[PDB]
Amino acid sequence: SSQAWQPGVAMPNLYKMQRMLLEKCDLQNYGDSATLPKGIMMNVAKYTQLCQYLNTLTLAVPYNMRVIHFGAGSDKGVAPGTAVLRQWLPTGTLLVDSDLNDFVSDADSTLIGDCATVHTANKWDLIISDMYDPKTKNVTKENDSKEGFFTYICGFIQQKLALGGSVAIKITEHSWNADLYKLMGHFAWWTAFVTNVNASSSEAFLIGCNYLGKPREQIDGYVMHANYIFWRNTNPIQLSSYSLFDMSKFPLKLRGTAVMSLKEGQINDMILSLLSKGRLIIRENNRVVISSDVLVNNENL
Amino acid sequence: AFAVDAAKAYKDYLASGGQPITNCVKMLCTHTGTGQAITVTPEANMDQESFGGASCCLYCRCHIDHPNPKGFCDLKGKYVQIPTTCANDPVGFTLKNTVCTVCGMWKGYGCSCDQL
Ligand SMILES: CC(C)C[C@H](N)C(=O)N1C[C@@H](O)C[C@@](C)(O)[C@H](n2cnc3c2c(=O)n(C)c(=O)n3C)C1
Ligand SMILES: C[S@@+](CC[C@H](N)C(=O)[O-])C[C@H]1O[C@@H](n2cnc3c(N)ncnc32)[C@H](O)[C@@H]1O
Ligand SMILES: [Cl-]
Ligand SMILES: [Zn+2]
Ligand SMILES: [Zn+2]
Repeated sequence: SSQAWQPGVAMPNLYKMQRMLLEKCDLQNYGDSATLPKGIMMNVAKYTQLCQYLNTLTLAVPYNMRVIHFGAGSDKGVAPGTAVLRQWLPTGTLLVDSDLNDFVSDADSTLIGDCATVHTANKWDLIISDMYDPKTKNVTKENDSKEGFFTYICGFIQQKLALGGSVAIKITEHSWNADLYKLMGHFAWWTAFVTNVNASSSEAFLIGCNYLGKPREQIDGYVMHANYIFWRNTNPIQLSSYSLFDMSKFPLKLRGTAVMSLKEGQINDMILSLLSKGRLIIRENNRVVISSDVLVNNENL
Repeated sequence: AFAVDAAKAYKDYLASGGQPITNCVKMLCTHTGTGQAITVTPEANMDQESFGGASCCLYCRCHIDHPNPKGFCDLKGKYVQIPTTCANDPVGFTLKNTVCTVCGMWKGYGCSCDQL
């Protein structure tokens, strides 16, 4: 009932426990649109409801937090989601974004190119991805687990996400990956979150909350995407823009979460408990350095 | 002694009847903020809209050098408050107007240092 006054709807746990088979996604309100406040872009609204939803989780929020945002360019050459993330994150939060095509951003640093050209040696406290190739929307061919940028994203998490860090990765019915679902079980908690403003879309954000570096539970990613579609197909979500009008509690609470540098041996059950509760980040606190690989070629003959 | 003057070009295009730059990124906010011109988080008051700063910067948006000799952008990574009556052309507004160094309001759209 009251879902319309939420920022959105998370996949209920009972649907996560099922063992459904993959069906085509058929949403009754497909095509319908939410009524946005005057002059507000869909992507600002969408990122705002996502951040409102994240305010209800146990995100680690250290001093000198580090956030990286993939797929942040739009078809208009600006970065609306990045602007929302920066409004949300505490002032001074290091924010890096990237996209395949050139765009103008409020991020502290921006890297243009395929995400695989992106390297950093630093770990990150929060990874956000809106990468999406709309060609993977073909309803005339089987809906298989997809690779491409999702393969980079799986590796970036295992390699570059600090312990206790969190992620939100955009998926759709056809833009999805089985290993990323599997990786969700390497966090203390996970969900698929549908924003109320885009509830007519099969989009969701796969949210992993407080990364533990290891499987906590075993997830078959093929089965779970089927469970997600099953949830969507049987639980129509009413399009709502209601949460966008109340911004008074929007800023991410600066928790001063502690940062420690530890080895794989020093990760005991006490540590893991604190990770799981959003009270600990494990990574170095060195300087942040990023780079973009550049292919060099001379076409003159 | 040649450099392109982008500010004049935009001003002249607007006077020729040109359509203002679009897709400035309007933020959701409380509209109970301080009203100051350029801030680290949206600070729109009741008669203002807040925008992502980069998207309202002529130099950012045109892929050209900033007038600063260091090239630093005063808008990128911040939020600019535009009077609601001028929000159809935020880039125009930021170009033409100047922020009070003292109180932090737009001269002529908030600043009252010059009173009493
Ligand atoms: C006119 C409006 C835009 C839609 C309106 N509801 C409708 O008329 N439809 C006609 C139906 O017979 C075919 C069906 C089931 O495919 C449509 N549909 C439902 N959910 C969908 C789709 C879809 O087409 N695609 C590509 C998706 O991704 N999703 C998630 C709905
Ligand atoms: C749904 S949009 C992103 C809109 C953006 N976040 C905003 O706030 O408006 C899709 C984006 O994902 C990017 N993308 C798709 N595949 C990519 C890849 N392999 N590497 C980097 N970016 C990719 C596209 O360039 C494209 O702009
Ligand atoms: Cl332009
Ligand atoms: Zn600029
Ligand atoms: Zn003044």
